Amino acid sequence: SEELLDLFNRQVTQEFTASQVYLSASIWFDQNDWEGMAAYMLAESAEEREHGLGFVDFANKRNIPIELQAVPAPVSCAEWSSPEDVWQSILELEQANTRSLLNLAEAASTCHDFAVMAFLNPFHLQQVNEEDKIGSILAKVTDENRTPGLLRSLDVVSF
Amino acid sequence: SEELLDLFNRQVTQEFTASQVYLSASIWFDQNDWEGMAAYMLAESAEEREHGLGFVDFANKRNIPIELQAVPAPVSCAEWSSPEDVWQSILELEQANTRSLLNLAEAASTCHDFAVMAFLNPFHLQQVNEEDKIGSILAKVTDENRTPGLLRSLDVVSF
Amino acid sequence: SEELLDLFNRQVTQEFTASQVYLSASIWFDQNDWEGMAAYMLAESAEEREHGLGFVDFANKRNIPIELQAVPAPVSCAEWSSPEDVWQSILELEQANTRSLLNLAEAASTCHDFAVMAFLNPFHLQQVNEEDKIGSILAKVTDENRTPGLLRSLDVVSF
Amino acid sequence: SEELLDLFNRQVTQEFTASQVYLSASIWFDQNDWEGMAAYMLAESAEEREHGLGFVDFANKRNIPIELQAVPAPVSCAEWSSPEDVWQSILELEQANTRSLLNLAEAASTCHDFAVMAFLNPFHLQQVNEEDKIGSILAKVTDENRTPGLLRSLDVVSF
Amino acid sequence: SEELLDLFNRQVTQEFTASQVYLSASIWFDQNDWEGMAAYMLAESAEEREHGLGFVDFANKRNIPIELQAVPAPVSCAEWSSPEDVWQSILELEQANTRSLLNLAEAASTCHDFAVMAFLNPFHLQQVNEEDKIGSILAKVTDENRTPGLLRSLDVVSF
Ligand SMILES: [Fe+3]
Ligand SMILES: [Fe+3]
Ligand SMILES: [Fe+3]
Ligand SMILES: [Fe+3]
Ligand SMILES: [Fe+3]
Ligand SMILES: [Fe+3]
Ligand SMILES: [Fe+3]
Ligand SMILES: [Fe+3]
Ligand SMILES: [Fe+3]
Ligand SMILES: [Fe+3]
Ligand SMILES: [Fe+3]
Ligand SMILES: [Fe+3]
Ligand SMILES: [Fe+3]
Ligand SMILES: [Fe+3]
Ligand SMILES: [Fe+3]
Ligand SMILES: [Fe+3]
Ligand SMILES: [Fe+3]
Ligand SMILES: [Fe+3]
Ligand SMILES: [Fe+3]
Ligand SMILES: [Fe+3]
Ligand SMILES: [Fe+3]
Ligand SMILES: [Fe+3]
Repeated sequence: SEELLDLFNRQVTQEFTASQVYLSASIWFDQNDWEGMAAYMLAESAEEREHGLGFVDFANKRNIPIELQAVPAPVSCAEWSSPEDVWQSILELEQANTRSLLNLAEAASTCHDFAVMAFLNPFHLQQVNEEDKIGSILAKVTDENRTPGLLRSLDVVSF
Repeated sequence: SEELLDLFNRQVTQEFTASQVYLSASIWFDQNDWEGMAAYMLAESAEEREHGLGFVDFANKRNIPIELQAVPAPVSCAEWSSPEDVWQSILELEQANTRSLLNLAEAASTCHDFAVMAFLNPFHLQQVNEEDKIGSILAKVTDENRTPGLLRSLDVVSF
Repeated sequence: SEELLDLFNRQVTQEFTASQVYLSASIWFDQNDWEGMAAYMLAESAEEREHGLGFVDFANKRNIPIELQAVPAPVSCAEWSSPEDVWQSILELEQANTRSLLNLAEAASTCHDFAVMAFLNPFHLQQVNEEDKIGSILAKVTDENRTPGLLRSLDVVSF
Repeated sequence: SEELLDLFNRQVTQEFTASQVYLSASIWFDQNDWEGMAAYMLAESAEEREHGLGFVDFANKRNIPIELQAVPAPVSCAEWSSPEDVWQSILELEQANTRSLLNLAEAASTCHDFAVMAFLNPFHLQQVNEEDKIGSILAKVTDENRTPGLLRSLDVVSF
Repeated sequence: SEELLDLFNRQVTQEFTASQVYLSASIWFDQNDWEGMAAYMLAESAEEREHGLGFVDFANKRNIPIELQAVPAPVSCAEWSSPEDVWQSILELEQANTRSLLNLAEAASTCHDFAVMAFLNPFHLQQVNEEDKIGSILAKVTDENRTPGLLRSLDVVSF
């Protein structure tokens, strides 16, 4: 029961952490002249914040007290050296978003908290979509970067 | 006094110079069947000329006497071999436009010429955007040009 | 600091004084059957008052105490004998508007008051446009008045 | 070859030269408060530059190497004293543009270069119309400047 | 002048011949799955035929007797192995179209046939545009085809 309140607060932190990691990915893309991939990461940064705001709102309604935690500095950017590394980190970030949502559902299920589980259902489906989409972009980015300059042409044309 | 009037006049010449350099870039791109990159240089050539006209207009209003210098012949075209060479020269050109605007601003600041400093503000911000845009284009052109033929795709598809 | 607060209040008084001088010019023109010139002077009166109101509003937001001074009777009217005299006083009123703005900016610069400096930039630019516009009307007025009756045609046709 | 290609280049220089002379006329007119005449010179300035770009564009298509030359400092502004002097230099400039075009056409005829002659036709007709329009303006300006101040109403009303 | 009436007739044959060669080119393109290049050759085939009709129409009005000649079997299809060989034959086709226009204009000039020469003028300018466009396409095709598969995206994306 305390576990439920803890996992809920951690979901908020995880959304906001994802939102900062996305922003760090747009900066890296922008600094390295991948403006289409940057615009994509920027849109994801705003979206992750909207998720965390959606959790905060539900918690206020349900009397789950939210104690906002520190949002840590993203640190992967120190090591990114190609768009491929950035997308790989983004895939790992969404895999962790999926794990924390399942931990939260598990706790809500243990507690028979039907309302929290109903709240979570659209996030579960949305995670399935997002992991698939990022997995597919990573596969494209990886295949295209096998020919010098070719990837640059995707950024420009798509995104 | 003298240094500020001089530099204001020189700014006009620098704008027309850059207009002619963009025209010469447009010619090399056309003669070499890069119509996309040519259309872009041609638009920049008109734009630099409009910058110079804006400086002449302000000088007329502020009674800064303008004397039109000769506009020098562009020199870099005899040595351009690939689009990379052209965008590099264009980057350098814009870096000189920037330094030029800084020197004029510095002379305005010493004279406490608040009107001239205010007039220059939007040009300083525009230079930031311009140097970024050209740096970004140069990085693409340099990356795509590592595969024979791939840069033609950039011109055709996206200019 | 004292200087900047005093100068900022003096700037308000200056704009209202200019508003009354323009009103005085409009009266003289009307009484002397120059209704085109009068209507121009009258739009100028309302505009100077709007400048003084913009300074008042900024001062309220920025906690600069405003103490509204008397607005002195315009005094040039008792000696105006031709439209040339009126336009000449108006040009001098605008040159005096410009210097007070520069002095205020100078005090703002010395105090590192970046907000006040930013607030002043569009007035510096507007004064440039105004002095040029009044200098140019005064040139036309002086030149057309060399033939008896001809200036009367300017008022009717183009104001 | 040789002669034709030379003259074709020189035509582009002539257009840009005229463009700078129009611009210097605009400055003179502005500084001396003839805004109506200055707007017209400024329009011609943009128009002469478009002619030169029409020539560059055709040369690119026809494989006529363009080497862009210095655009000479306009010098007639140092001696202009009144609008008649400016319009008189402008007449002379257009008479030189015309002779310049007739020379080029003469070389094309000699070379049997039918394409170049077809390209030149609308320019010959445009020059006939421009010399006529300028002569007419100069006639009006010379006539009106017989009475002090009267020319000042041409600028204000027309233009 | 038998020479003018013969060359005029030959020009009609030449346009219809070009029409067939273009059709032959679209066939090779289509058979080798270059559908966008194919559509462009087809469009040219129709417009060569229209040029031909335009000559026949003028001739009937000017009383130049037209005797329609055999339109020969296109033969370059036997040699073509890649898109480059096709575009190269198309360039030489247009160079020979230009050349026969120039012979025609020459015979017209000799006869002082002012109406014929006036009739040919837009075709001279059109030929300049065509040779340039084809030059440019062939440069792009040759460049892109330096990487296996790359030319296939030009057909898909740009035709
Ligand atoms: Fe998302
Ligand atoms: Fe999304
Ligand atoms: Fe999320
Ligand atoms: Fe997400
Ligand atoms: Fe997404
Ligand atoms: Fe620009
Ligand atoms: Fe510029
Ligand atoms: Fe620029
Ligand atoms: Fe730009
Ligand atoms: Fe005003
Ligand atoms: Fe105003
Ligand atoms: Fe004011
Ligand atoms: Fe004012
Ligand atoms: Fe005004
Ligand atoms: Fe015109
Ligand atoms: Fe011209
Ligand atoms: Fe002209
Ligand atoms: Fe004109
Ligand atoms: Fe065609
Ligand atoms: Fe044809
Ligand atoms: Fe054709
Ligand atoms: Fe075509």
